[PDB]
Amino acid sequence: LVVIVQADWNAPGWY
Repeated sequence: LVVIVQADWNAPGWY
């Protein structure tokens, strides 16, 4: 949901 670290559910980052 953030932008750093791989990519979360909706955003291009976990952190």
